[PDB]
Amino acid sequence: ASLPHPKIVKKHTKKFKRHHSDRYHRVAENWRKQKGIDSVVRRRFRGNISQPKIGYGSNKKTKFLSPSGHKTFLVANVKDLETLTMHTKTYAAEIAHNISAKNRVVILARAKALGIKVTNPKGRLALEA
Amino acid sequence: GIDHTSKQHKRSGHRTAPKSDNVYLKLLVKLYTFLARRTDAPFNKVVLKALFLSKINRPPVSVSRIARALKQEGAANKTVVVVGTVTDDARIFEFPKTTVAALRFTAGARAKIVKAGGECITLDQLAVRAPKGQNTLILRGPRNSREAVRHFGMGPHKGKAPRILSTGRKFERARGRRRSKGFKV
Amino acid sequence: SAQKAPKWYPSEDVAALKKTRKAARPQKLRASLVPGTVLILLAGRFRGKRVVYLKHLEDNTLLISGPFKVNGVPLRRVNARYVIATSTKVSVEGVNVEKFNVEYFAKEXXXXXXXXXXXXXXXXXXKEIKAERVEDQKVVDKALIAEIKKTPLLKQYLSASFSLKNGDKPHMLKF
RNA sequence: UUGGCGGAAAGGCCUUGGGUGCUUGCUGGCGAAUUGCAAUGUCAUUUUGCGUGGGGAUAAAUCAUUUGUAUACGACUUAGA
RNA sequence: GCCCUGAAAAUGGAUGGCGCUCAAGCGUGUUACCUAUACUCUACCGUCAGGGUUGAUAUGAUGCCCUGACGAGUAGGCAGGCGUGGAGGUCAGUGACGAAGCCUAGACCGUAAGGUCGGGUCGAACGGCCUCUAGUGCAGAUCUUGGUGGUAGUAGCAAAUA
RNA sequence: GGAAUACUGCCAGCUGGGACUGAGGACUGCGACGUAAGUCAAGGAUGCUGGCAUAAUGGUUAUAUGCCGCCCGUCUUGAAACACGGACCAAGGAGUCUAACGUCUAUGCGAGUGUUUGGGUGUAAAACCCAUACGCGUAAUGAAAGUGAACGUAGGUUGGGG
RNA sequence: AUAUUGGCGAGAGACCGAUAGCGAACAAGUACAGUGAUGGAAAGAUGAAAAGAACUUUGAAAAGAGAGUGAAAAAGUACGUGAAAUUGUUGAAAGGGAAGGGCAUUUGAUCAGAC
Ligand SMILES: [Mg+2]
Ligand SMILES: [Mg+2]
Ligand SMILES: [Mg+2]
Ligand SMILES: [Mg+2]
Ligand SMILES: [Mg+2]
Ligand SMILES: [Mg+2]
Ligand SMILES: [Mg+2]
Ligand SMILES: [Mg+2]
Ligand SMILES: [Mg+2]
Ligand SMILES: [Mg+2]
Ligand SMILES: [Mg+2]
Ligand SMILES: [Mg+2]
Ligand SMILES: [Mg+2]
Ligand SMILES: [Mg+2]
Ligand SMILES: [Mg+2]
Ligand SMILES: [Mg+2]
Ligand SMILES: [Mg+2]
Ligand SMILES: [Mg+2]
Ligand SMILES: [Mg+2]
Ligand SMILES: [Mg+2]
Ligand SMILES: [Mg+2]
Ligand SMILES: [Mg+2]
Ligand SMILES: [Mg+2]
Ligand SMILES: [Mg+2]
Ligand SMILES: [Mg+2]
Ligand SMILES: [Mg+2]
Ligand SMILES: [Mg+2]
Ligand SMILES: [Mg+2]
Ligand SMILES: [Mg+2]
Ligand SMILES: [Mg+2]
Ligand SMILES: [Mg+2]
Ligand SMILES: [Mg+2]
Ligand SMILES: [Mg+2]
Ligand SMILES: [Mg+2]
Ligand SMILES: [Mg+2]
Ligand SMILES: [Mg+2]
Ligand SMILES: [Mg+2]
Ligand SMILES: [Mg+2]
Ligand SMILES: [Mg+2]
Ligand SMILES: [Mg+2]
Ligand SMILES: [Mg+2]
Ligand SMILES: [Mg+2]
Ligand SMILES: [Mg+2]
Ligand SMILES: [Mg+2]
Ligand SMILES: [Mg+2]
Repeated sequence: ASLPHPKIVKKHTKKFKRHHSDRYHRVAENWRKQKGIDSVVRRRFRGNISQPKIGYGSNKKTKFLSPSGHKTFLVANVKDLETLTMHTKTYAAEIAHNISAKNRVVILARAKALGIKVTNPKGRLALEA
Repeated sequence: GIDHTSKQHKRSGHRTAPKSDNVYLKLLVKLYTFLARRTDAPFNKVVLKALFLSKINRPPVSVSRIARALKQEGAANKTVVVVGTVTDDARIFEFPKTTVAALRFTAGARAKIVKAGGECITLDQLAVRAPKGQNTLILRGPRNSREAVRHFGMGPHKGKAPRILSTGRKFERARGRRRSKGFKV
Repeated sequence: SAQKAPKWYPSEDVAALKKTRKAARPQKLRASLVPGTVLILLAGRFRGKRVVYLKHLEDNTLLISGPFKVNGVPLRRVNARYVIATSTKVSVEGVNVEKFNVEYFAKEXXXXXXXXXXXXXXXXXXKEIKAERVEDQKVVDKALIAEIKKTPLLKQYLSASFSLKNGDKPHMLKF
């Protein structure tokens, strides 16, 4: 349903949790660079956790691409959906989390007419089911 | 690894584009940057570097400093380009005719040059007449005359000017400025 | 807008590929293989059986008989690398072989609606054979079999399957 | 099935005698395909639950009660149809 | 030269251990072999440098494209970014057909700051973008206030006769 | 007297096996083989064929196994320390505002410049308009009384972009 | 014409939004402590409306179970939403002197893309 594109290699798939985020509960899982002077993470000792850094950068050809080979462009309503009409082999409409069950059947039904990939096709609309 | 014989990734000291957001200014660049490419004309390169400068390095060029340069032998009919502002001077009297293309003219300065039967041109009307920059005299203002630099390299026996708020005889005229009190500088 | 509409979008035109320089040359077989040589099938259904090498097909495969009336292996295709060639030999001279090409061995076209419907529902749906193949199997064999009765023990040999015993170190054994 | 031998952890090793299947020692007649050009292309041995059919046997322990050769408490040691 | 005597320290004990005696010891020599984030080659990320191109000819000129080199880092400097309370503008933006909040070893995007969808709960308001403004981001301060554990069904509940 | 072989070196000599990679995306170039049209291993992978389409590959997650991995913050030449703080969790929590100034950048005007003390007006703390002053600048130098910047095309010499 | 953190009366705000903002959004200079001078808190939110659970049954009774009100009782005067520590039950997993992490795969669980 997309342009051909090179094969996508993520090149690092672990999530980079913060050091000690597991041990203490007060320490959240979002990444943070250890700034400490003694730190064994900051100093990169063998067998400690990886740090994020620009070398893990993703290929510019495939960046922001979903597995389907699409970019996902967030869509709040029917008149938004119609900005994508040309790029239908490129961008794939996502429907904004807060849209009502009633307006979604109208988005979906109108995006079927345009041949646009919808990435969350079963919303509250299968919740009518 | 390598032995580096010089600092790595070190970016050239030079302004690659005007730090101003003036739309019209960036247009001018768009013009000359294209000329610097597609003609040889060392002149155009000079102008492009000129557009980029900070205001401190585009000091005003007087009208009288233009008059002076037109009196250089064989220069009469050359058109004088100033990237920066041209300003008025009340001190000269009899002013030549010619043409002056600049970034900016103050009102008096413009009235001075047109009343002499001359002409005031912008940088682009300058490129239409002289794409190569044929027969043109580039001028620069006296950028070391700027006040601030009286203070530079301040130090003993340097003959430079102390940074100071207010001047009278009670301010830094006493000990170390004359041999009667201590030493002299 | 849920999300601000982007300033570019790329062009959906899919570019053609560059003119590639690769020519398909004739495949060159290793020295050991010559028509009439006896082969040892190293995998597949008939893996382990010893068989007789007839022709070299266009698709780089090997035409094979074995022949069927002996060890029960039919005419067939075999990939050249899945074989061990022995040093022993039979004359393939009096054998036709000029008929069989890649098209001859073409599988019947499989339908995506029928191979789901007839395979899942009927697991007792039974195989059959084209009357042709079974006759052109005969022809090959009557020339081959007549040749296999020349040398002593050969007939027993082909029927008997091959395998490695203890102490057998394949980097040694000559075949 | 007849006997023997094996206590080092013997749980196996020989032997008599008949019954029964195979026998490529040799000579034959049939069958094999399509698993489509390879995909381990599954065969082994461990427990445990139910199921059919037969042989087999038909108890204890703890608490509670109780002794004091015992005992912080459990534990130990006794007695009770 | 090797080996032995010379040669004695406190918990049990250290060629790292096991153990090795034409060695698995010492001296020497010859090859084969194992292995680093080093070197070579290729891919991708970023930075810097040098360079090409809107000439009429759709959607970024701070853009697209080409070639090369490089990449450790505390104190520290600069740059591009993500996040929060409010403000001007704008999507005639989202919303009782469920807004925000919380929950989720369910999914996707980003090197990451974080962003996005799905499900459950819930019941009234809230977001994207261009800009403005700050009482704007927490793991620590014997930090401050509130809440709750382990300790632990433990220490204990034994003066004054019953 | 006549050769051979080893050793060291060269071949723009010939051939078999093996593993990893397949970036790029019309054509432009350098070549090669050719009598010729053309073909090619010559500025980066294509051709043939099979199974499955369905939890199979891949993702996440729990776990096992090999190998590695001391507890964070901090002062310190040196911290896993038998140095200090830290039981646990939530909310709060620390380079701010102002007067005067320096360098730099941006914008306005430019020998001038600054409306907003005050006056006028107003859709009313906004916005719009303005007189005279005053500040800083256009002249220095002396403790001061005091004097006050063209012999020359505002000079000569050496470089110096254009 | 100038002053004005007091008193009375009005009008506002790029201010705070219940650990903030005055100490005090509530019976706050209250309760409470101290001989005294003084010191000085915590504490807002059921629902549109109490419609605040008649009646049956079990228990000595609080209550429980039904019943009913209500859009909702996953709003029951312990009351909007209801996080975390911490805790109970069920489920899944592992466990020879800690647990936790990194690299890689097996086993189990689980899930997107697919067209
Ligand atoms: Mg990721
Ligand atoms: Mg250190
Ligand atoms: Mg390097
Ligand atoms: Mg000794
Ligand atoms: Mg030892
Ligand atoms: Mg020793
Ligand atoms: Mg050693
Ligand atoms: Mg050793
Ligand atoms: Mg040695
Ligand atoms: Mg560049
Ligand atoms: Mg660095
Ligand atoms: Mg946001
Ligand atoms: Mg605020
Ligand atoms: Mg919601
Ligand atoms: Mg959780
Ligand atoms: Mg703060
Ligand atoms: Mg906080
Ligand atoms: Mg905290
Ligand atoms: Mg810290
Ligand atoms: Mg504390
Ligand atoms: Mg306690
Ligand atoms: Mg007790
Ligand atoms: Mg008591
Ligand atoms: Mg006591
Ligand atoms: Mg007593
Ligand atoms: Mg040699
Ligand atoms: Mg490719
Ligand atoms: Mg030719
Ligand atoms: Mg797998
Ligand atoms: Mg270790
Ligand atoms: Mg010290
Ligand atoms: Mg430390
Ligand atoms: Mg110590
Ligand atoms: Mg200290
Ligand atoms: Mg402590
Ligand atoms: Mg006042
Ligand atoms: Mg308060
Ligand atoms: Mg007192
Ligand atoms: Mg409440
Ligand atoms: Mg109410
Ligand atoms: Mg509700
Ligand atoms: Mg409660
Ligand atoms: Mg209450
Ligand atoms: Mg509640
Ligand atoms: Mg919890």
